[PDB]
Amino acid sequence: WEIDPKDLTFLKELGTGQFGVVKYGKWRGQYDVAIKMIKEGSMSEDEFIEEAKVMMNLSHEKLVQLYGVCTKQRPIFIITEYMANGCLLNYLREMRFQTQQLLEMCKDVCEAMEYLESKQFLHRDLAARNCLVNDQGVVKVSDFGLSRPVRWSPPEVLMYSKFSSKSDIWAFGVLMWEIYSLGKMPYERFTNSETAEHIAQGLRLYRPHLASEKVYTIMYSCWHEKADERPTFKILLSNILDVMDEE
Amino acid sequence: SWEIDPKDLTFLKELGTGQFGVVKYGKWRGQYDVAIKMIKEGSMSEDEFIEEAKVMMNLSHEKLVQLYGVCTKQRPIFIITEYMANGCLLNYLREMRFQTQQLLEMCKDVCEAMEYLESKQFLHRDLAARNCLVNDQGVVKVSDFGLSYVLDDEYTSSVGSKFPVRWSPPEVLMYSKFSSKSDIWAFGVLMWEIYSLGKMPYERFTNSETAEHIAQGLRLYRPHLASEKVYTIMYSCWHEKADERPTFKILLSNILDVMDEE
Ligand SMILES: [Cl-]
Ligand SMILES: [Cl-]
Repeated sequence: WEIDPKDLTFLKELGTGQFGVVKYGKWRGQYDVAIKMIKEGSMSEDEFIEEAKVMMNLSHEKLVQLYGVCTKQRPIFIITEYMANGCLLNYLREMRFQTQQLLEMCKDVCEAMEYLESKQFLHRDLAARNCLVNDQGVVKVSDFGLSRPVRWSPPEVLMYSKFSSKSDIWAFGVLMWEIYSLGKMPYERFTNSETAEHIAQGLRLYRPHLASEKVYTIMYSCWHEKADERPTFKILLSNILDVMDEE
Repeated sequence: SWEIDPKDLTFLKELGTGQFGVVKYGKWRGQYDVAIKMIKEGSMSEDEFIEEAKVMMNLSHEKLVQLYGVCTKQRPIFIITEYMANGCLLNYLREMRFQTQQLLEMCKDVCEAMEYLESKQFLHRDLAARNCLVNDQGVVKVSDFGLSYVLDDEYTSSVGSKFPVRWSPPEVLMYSKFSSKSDIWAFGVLMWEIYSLGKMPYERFTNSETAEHIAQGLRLYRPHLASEKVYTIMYSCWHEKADERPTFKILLSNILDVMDEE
């Protein structure tokens, strides 16, 4: 779990998107990593390590892997799976896409979230800005456990701060909409405060142009007023794979 | 005047700052070194953003990191700011070497900036060494005021908090009462950061234990590099009662006096 920073080589400052930057390195001369800093005094060294251990046991191909941590200097740093094509949101906006590729992106994320659901691990901030794309165009979920969102939040979260797997389900629906809208911001004609109000009164996202009726049904199933009547990530993955068979 | 065309940006580079930090550098109109920072998307209206950017651009002082402009015509919004070669003050304190006269000079720089902000009734709200930058001449300037809604690549527990408890006075922790006097408190802690050469305040306390400690009347210890007079100044910032804390004008007077007494 602990990392010696002398096992890091080929340290670089890379560009991502137009103005973004990433600290790149090689870990043990095999793994491409991004190096991220932990905010000082934001948690105990105890709390940090236990959370890092939970996160490192979360192993799935469509989760951005945490390879380890370094706590022997200030600030603490983490090293994560390097993702060449960067943020999914930026990726949606730049490029090109066939509708099959969009549904593939939804499947990738749904697999990741199915896994997290199976581990009873809540993401709490699922969104396109929190997904990354590798060189092969595979989408992976990131910014879980350690993180840096009204428009991604269900009523029960906005009103009562009730987080559950079903609040992640809701966010996933909004992420599907982000993907199929090619990276539009949800509820873009509303402010954060207006969004919270209107959502409580039953506002929902429109069907994106590129989404079929079946695709819309799936993302819309995520936005049921009652949390318990929203599907699971397993069900969603089934629904997505069925639509792939048909489309 | 406030709006920027990104085609006026040249010599775009990705620079290192500290061990693992990164900065997006550019030239604006071939006569300004700038850092390019992105704004967190949908954190405010385009109305709210622009009015705040205008307030910030009218804040002109040599020891404030200048905001040169904004670009709102693409997603995300970005801002361009005065480039500061020697980077974050906290990292700067930890690397280097320092004479005690240089440490007090750093405090003066910041106090000048804060005196100016106080004169404009503009609250910083998050004054700390991590929010000060150092230029090529070794001059310290205050940054991350107004727009702190900048995209940050620093991580925390999604259960934990990112609120700066260790820089906050009782009335902020208890009642969220921000004033110039809560900035005064933070300035005291920044002085301690400077004179401790970049230690974290209350290192062996949690945020909750820190709040308890202050409530008992206890304060950050005198760093060995601080004189009695220097400690008196930073300590004056931590009065339990906000109204009995000094102003930035008073602090600047106190600092300049101590400089005279070489
Ligand atoms: Cl590479
Ligand atoms: Cl659309």
